[PDB]
Amino acid sequence: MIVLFVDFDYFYAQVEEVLNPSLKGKPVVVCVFSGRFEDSGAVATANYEARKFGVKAGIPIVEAKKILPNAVYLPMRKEVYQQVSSRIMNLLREYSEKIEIASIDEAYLDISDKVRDYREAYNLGLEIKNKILEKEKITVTVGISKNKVFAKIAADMAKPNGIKVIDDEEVKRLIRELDIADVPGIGNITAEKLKKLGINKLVDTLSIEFDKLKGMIGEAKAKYLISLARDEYNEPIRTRVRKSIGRIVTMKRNSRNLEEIKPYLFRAIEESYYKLDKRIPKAIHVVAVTEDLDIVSRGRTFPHGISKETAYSESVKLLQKILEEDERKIRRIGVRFSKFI
DNA sequence: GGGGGAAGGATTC
DNA sequence: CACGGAATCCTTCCCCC
Ligand SMILES: Nc1nc2c(ncn2[C@H]2C[C@H](O)[C@@H](COP(=O)(O)OP(=O)(O)OP(=O)(O)O)O2)c(=O)[nH]1
Ligand SMILES: [Ca+2]
Ligand SMILES: [Ca+2]
Ligand SMILES: [Ca+2]
Repeated sequence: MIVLFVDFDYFYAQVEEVLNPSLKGKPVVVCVFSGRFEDSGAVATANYEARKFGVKAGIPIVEAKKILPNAVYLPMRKEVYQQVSSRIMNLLREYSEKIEIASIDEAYLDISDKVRDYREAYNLGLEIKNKILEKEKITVTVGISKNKVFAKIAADMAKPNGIKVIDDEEVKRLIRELDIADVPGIGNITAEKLKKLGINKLVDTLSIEFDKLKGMIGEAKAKYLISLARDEYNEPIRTRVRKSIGRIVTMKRNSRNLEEIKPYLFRAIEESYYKLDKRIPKAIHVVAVTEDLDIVSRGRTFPHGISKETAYSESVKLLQKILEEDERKIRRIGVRFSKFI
């Protein structure tokens, strides 16, 4: 099977440039301001001219200002990036019908019935890249291989604005050279666990007894690594469906006062419903980020849909259940709706 | 012994 | 000093055949 993976370069920042080309060349950082003070918040992402100095997704906006005081700092405009993404995805949907939109800027295309041998795939790659650069003026990186995982790894090795192919032979070389940490799905928590098992390469997962790999990282992940090691990973590409909609917000100050948190929670609910489109959820979860960046949630499933009146009422009850079972102060509050009809 | 929810936590991207 | 949207997986409790 031949899988082509696409991943837009420094997406949010690159969109901000396209919309104001006068930004190209200068350091661009897209921020999410929490409003706890002037520049409280984090970096959603930044362009290469900024990333080369350490400014990247996840760090505090303040840290970023210490490093690049003169960089251009723009507030994150999610709705806009979302549309630019949709237009591109619609464009990809014309090079293949079997498409899986993994994230706001990732997509896997199954082009097995559109080509043969990696030569035409590469060409189909430059075709897509050129097309996207023409109609939306966005640069993307392409990855091509036998399955979704290897297609993604390929892209990573080819960024930025690149394209690469990992053939059935190149793959065999990766199973022994690739750090188990650079495999998708293996974050820091899992990378260290596999380290204590003497698993530094994908192939090394074949040495341990399955029963103790499972004991360390769970069955799912275990069978996952083993499959990629035996070159037996072959997950189908397919339309993924939104199964959850929600909204979280940060409060000016950490609180425990129910009447103090409510207005925030109610704002989360109001946006969540507008976002719901016209979907009827039967489950609702209240999510709170406590004072020490720890997450705690409480929810309920109903035998019928949830009107907005019911969401309001139940959310307050669920928040109360949280303050009563956790002594910590609340920093962030939000709601999540699921189990749509 | 075991299926399927539901709930709350844990990780990853 | 650190935001957010959402998917998947895990352990536990449960009701009960
Ligand atoms: N709000 C928020 N957005 C994030 C975060 N991490 C990534 N994103 C955004 C950044 C991009 O706009 C989009 C895709 O992220 P990627 O990991 O693919 O990196 P990016 O697109 O920045 O460029 P790259 O792949 O490194 O060339 O998702 C995050 O921590 N918070
Ligand atoms: Ca990207
Ligand atoms: Ca991406
Ligand atoms: Ca990693």
